[PDB]
Amino acid sequence: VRMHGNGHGKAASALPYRRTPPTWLKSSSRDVIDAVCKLAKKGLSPSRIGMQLRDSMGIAQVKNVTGRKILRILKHKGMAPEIPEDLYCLIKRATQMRKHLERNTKDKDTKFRLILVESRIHRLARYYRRVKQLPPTWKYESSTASAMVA
Amino acid sequence: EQLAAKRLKDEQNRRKARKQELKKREKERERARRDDAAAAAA
Amino acid sequence: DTINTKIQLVMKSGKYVLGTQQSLKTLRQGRSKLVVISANCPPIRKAEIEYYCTLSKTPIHHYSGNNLDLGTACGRHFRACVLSITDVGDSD
Amino acid sequence: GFFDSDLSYPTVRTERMKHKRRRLVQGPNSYFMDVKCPGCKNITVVYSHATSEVKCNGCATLLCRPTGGKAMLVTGCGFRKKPDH
Amino acid sequence: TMMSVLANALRCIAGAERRGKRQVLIRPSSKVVVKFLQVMQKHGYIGEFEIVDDHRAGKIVVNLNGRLNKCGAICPRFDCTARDFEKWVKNILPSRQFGFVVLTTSLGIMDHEEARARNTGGKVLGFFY
Amino acid sequence: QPHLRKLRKLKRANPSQEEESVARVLFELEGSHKTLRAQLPRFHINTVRTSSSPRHKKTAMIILYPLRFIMLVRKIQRTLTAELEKRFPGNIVVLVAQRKITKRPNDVYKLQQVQRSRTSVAVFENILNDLIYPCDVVGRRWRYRTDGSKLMKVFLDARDRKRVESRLPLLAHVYKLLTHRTVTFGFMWNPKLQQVSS
RNA sequence: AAACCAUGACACCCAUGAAUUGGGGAACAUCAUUUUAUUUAUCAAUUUACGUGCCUACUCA
RNA sequence: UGUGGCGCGCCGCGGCUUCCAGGAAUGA
Ligand SMILES: [K+]
Ligand SMILES: [K+]
Ligand SMILES: [Mg+2]
Ligand SMILES: [Mg+2]
Ligand SMILES: [Mg+2]
Ligand code: NA
Repeated sequence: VRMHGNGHGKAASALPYRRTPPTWLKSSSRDVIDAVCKLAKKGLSPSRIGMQLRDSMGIAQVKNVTGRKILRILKHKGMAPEIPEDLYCLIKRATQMRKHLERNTKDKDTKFRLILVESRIHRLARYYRRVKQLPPTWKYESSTASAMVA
Repeated sequence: EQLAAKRLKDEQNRRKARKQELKKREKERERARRDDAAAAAA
Repeated sequence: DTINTKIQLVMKSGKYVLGTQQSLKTLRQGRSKLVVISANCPPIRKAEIEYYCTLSKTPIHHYSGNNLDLGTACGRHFRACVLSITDVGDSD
Repeated sequence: GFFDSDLSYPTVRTERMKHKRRRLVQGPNSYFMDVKCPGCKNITVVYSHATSEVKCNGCATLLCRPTGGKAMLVTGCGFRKKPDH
Repeated sequence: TMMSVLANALRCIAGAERRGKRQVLIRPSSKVVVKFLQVMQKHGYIGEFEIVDDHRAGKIVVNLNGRLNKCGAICPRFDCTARDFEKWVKNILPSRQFGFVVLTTSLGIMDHEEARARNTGGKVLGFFY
Repeated sequence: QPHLRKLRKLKRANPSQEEESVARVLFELEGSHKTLRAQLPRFHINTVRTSSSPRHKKTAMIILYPLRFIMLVRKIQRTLTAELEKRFPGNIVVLVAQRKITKRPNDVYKLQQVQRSRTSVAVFENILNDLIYPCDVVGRRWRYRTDGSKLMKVFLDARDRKRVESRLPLLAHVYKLLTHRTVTFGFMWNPKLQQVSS
């Protein structure tokens, strides 16, 4: 079941059993690393880099060739995002909802959804502080969070 | 400062080796070149 | 927003100035690529900046928010009435 | 119809109708195609379930349209499926 | 969520034997599950079984010969001193003449009759008869 | 002699006949072949072993090389083995990288620090991939019989049947010789649906 | 509140025939142009078949 | 024996120089 709902969704992707890249790829490991760094310069998240490689350049998985994960490559090159991508996308959604609530004070449905999203944020931040991906004494506040986001 | 000093020392050590002790192997490429150049027989 | 995303990219790998006095300084020196003006600008100050941009042949983008919104779009806790971009980085 | 089912070696018909992740060993449903657009003689590899924007290197024009499920190719283009390995 | 792989596997086998099936599929597999099945097979209660690899936790297909009446896990895994075997036999077994209680000891996973021979206690895992 | 550069430094003083013969062929292949001309001058082997049985009339020749050159060998294989087989009639040539295994420790704290490439499970499955290299494993099963016997079966893609079937009985023998474990082989047409050839 | 399904939440297994609400695949439409196998069989190596109505004198391939 | 399948083979070159660790990580 979902963390904060009643839905039972099963939609997901299924990775193959055979991990070797196909013989028609003809793309070196160095070339893949260069293509990854170029897109990050353009300002794309690790999720969007993987889809762009998959859709256009025929690379099914960036781990089967070059033996490394996308976020690990970015960390080595020093171009990793300041805060984890999943945490950032949740903070952006909460900001948009609060802006809508400023003009509409009778939207009790949106107030309920804001409670759920903020609960998810605090659970996520607790995990990242434990594995030392965020600095200790890092907090999410509704007033400050309007900045540092799209 | 102590952490910075040790970090700088390690960088120098990784620069001394793997650049001087390694890449010294031009000695064996010289010997290999001598073998190929020599042994002309005839 | 589309413009909001580009401003974030410039903040990361570009050059810019915030404020009326510094924006006019870059316009005189001819090192401006784009000028963004908030909807809150006083009518007589906006007319002066637009005149400078026409002289220097610099495009103008009219922001939809006010100076409070423009200041937060740059990751700042203060207000900014005009933003002048001098070097677009890995942005557009 | 006299044959009995074996759980470790399913028949072709039984396994063909199953949802992926419900098979004995789960696997992908997609593939890659070799697409040639009308003009510029260029060949580009396109994912079957492509949702991003795909353009040829030279022409800089759209090559497929994202949908729910398999992407739809532009009218002028033709494709050949690439081998799995 | 699923908290015990061993309890899940033993419930699938006991349910299938009640319905008179010939084969059963078990998912997911584990080291403890395989050891438990090897004890049952050695005494002649199930038969041949096969493990399928999928680069994740595997799957097991078990063949049933109709000799198994019931199997089950014991939760939590209570400690059993070597002098306490008779108490567990009296409580969860049909008689003192057949049936086994499976324990995990520092010498490995074994039935209660072998553990008495080697004079070792441990933690109770389950039973079958 | 220049051809001794293709052997490890320890074996250069007193090489064996099989090692010397292989080293001579590699050095001649260095300057003669076109594709092998590149990527060869960086390569040298460790040792050469020979095995045979009353059945499997062909003889197995195993060549072990340092693990650093695994990326070099992968691009070069399917051609190095073809030319070596031509110069050694009656033998089947196998290239295997030399790997180390860390014995399983007893403390939980020590176990958490073990590098996973040196695990015995990881090493053995890599040696299997070094064999039948142009093909890949498409499935693996373990069978537990009523007696304590246990069997492991490895499935290959049926499209490579014509190019690998003749060497399967000899490659199982080599795998047993190196790992002390037995393996059985099968073929799978349509590996996606787990269909076994017959 | 007869705030009721008078039936707490999460997880596993579970026989049969007709229907139904949303999404996808096959089809329609649009584009583009294995060995074998004379003497076989114990749980099959391919049941994947199939058309209609409306439609520029465009929220439409 | 021979037939039939066999797989491999049957901006390019050129000398010099300086800089450079950037591929070893259970699986999803
Ligand atoms: K009440
Ligand atoms: K619905
Ligand atoms: Mg909950
Ligand atoms: Mg009540
Ligand atoms: Mg996951
Ligand atoms: Na009621």
